[PDB]
Amino acid sequence: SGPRLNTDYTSANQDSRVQFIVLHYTSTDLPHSLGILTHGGVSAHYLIGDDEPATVYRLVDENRRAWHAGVSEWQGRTWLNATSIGIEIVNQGYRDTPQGRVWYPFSEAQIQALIPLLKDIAKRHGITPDRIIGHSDIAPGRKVDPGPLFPWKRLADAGLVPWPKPGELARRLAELNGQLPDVRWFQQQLARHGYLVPQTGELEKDTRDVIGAFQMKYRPARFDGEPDLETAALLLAVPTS
Amino acid sequence: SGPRLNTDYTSANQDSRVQFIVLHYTSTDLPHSLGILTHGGVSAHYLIGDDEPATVYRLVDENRRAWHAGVSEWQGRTWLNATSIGIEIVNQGYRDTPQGRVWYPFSEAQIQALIPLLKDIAKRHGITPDRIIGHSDIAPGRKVDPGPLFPWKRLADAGLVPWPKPGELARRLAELNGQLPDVRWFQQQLARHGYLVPQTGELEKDTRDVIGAFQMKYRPARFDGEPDLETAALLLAVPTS
Ligand SMILES: CO[C@@H]1O[C@H](CO)[C@@H](O[C@@H]2O[C@H](CO)[C@@H](O[C@@H]3O[C@H](CO)[C@@H](O[C@@H]4O[C@H](CO)[C@@H](O)[C@H](O)[C@H]4NC(C)=O)[C@H](O[C@H](C)C(=O)O)[C@H]3NC(C)=O)[C@H](O)[C@H]2NC(C)=O)[C@H](O[C@H](C)C(=O)O)[C@H]1NC(C)=O
Ligand SMILES: [Zn+2]
Ligand SMILES: [Zn+2]
Repeated sequence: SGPRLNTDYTSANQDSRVQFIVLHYTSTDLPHSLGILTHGGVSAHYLIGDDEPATVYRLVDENRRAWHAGVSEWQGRTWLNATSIGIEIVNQGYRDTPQGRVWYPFSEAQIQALIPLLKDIAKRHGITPDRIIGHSDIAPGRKVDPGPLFPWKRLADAGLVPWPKPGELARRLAELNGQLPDVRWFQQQLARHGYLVPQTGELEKDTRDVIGAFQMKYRPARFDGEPDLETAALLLAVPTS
Repeated sequence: SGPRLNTDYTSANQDSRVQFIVLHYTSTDLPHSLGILTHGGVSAHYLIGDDEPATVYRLVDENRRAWHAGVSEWQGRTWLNATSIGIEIVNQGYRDTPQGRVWYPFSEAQIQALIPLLKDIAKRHGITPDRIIGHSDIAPGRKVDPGPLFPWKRLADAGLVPWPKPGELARRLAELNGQLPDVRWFQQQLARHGYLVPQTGELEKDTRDVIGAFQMKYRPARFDGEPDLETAALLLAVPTS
């Protein structure tokens, strides 16, 4: 097109533009999700339906930019849309009780659809486990999906995401000696894991949101964002894979 | 067990992964540039030769990631490789002589090859003028290409990069009244233009590198990074997108 172009040669120094995979849930049923993701203000490359077997919809090819992430950061990479593949999952989200928050679990059909997909996408694009991540991770104070009911442990089992090895955990809390590290330490470990986090040494929402997000992934029994001893053990036992 | 893909539906809410175009020079001749950019561990999507007419080489599809930018930021977007198209130009960069530093000018053949290319790339990817930028911009003080001899004015004339209108400068100097703004102000205007810059009121190399980079683009007669009145006029007269 236009001036004298030469296409004889091809660089060996070549790569995928896609570095991350961001997991989501839709907060809507399958019919509404299709509309929103095709003609809403938002989009994802894939949409995993509810049925058995769970049907996966390619709505945007992995070559173009889907609008799923918004304002985002992971491992210092900002605005992840352009550098990522978004995967939405039809799931109803959460509800509020007076004693905290409850969530709809994911159908098993959708999980067994999700794993093969992630393996295939990760292989083609050479994406590592530490870059297959949730929306709650890339925007901790703003997002919370796919939530504490996402079976990361299953993805870990398929080798798709980081997870501590047996008794790595138990060894790490043995090292801590019962002494809880200070906020600044937690902030260091979180940034090291890839999270955007304040380095102040203070525990404001911003720092609490981020610790809360990490807890949701690896210790969803509680994720109030309150510095715990177990959380510290995870911050050391969890791989950077 | 497993999924199956449905591609019946396709989202209207998608665009290009490529948001920026980064300009470079090679600091070496055409034969060596071809080797380096195809088998050197640095790459660019395009290479504009020094022949006449200038031959443009596609070495990496605009679909894949070329390794040209490295550690980078523009308008808060970090690590630009994955989100950008790199264009190298055969040009010896600079040389360090007994009579100062000398920069090699660009052949006019390569400029007339460059413009059509940039128009074509910008059209297909919907990239705005403020996102067609030099390497010196995305890493001030670490990088300095394509240098003060790059005719941004010509690109401005083709509508490819931001540039002040005929009466704009002169009107901006008139507003300034001869009173030079403080470092903090310059730092505010630079960050506003997309540069990674300190906000600390200090005039260290870090802040000086960035103002120097801006001077190189819009006022290359001098780019010491020293706050100018003329520079301030540019920081106001120059379009921001
Ligand atoms: C228009 O499209 C839809 O809207 C949004 C996109 O524009 C988007 O909604 C966003 O949804 C998320 C989760 O669904 C929601 O999350 C809340 O944000 C903060 C940060 O997590 C929470 O703060 C927690 O506070 C408590 C108490 O201290 C702690 O226990 C916890 O540690 C804190 N932080 C954590 C966990 O990280 C907040 O809880 C507050 C306190 C509250 O309930 O009052 C979060 N909720 C939960 C359940 O924890 C967020 O507010 C919301 N806002 C945005 C993005 O700005 C929808 O999501 C996607 C795109 C999708 O589902 O497709 C959009 N789409 C749909 C279909 O709804
Ligand atoms: Zn989401
Ligand atoms: Zn360069």
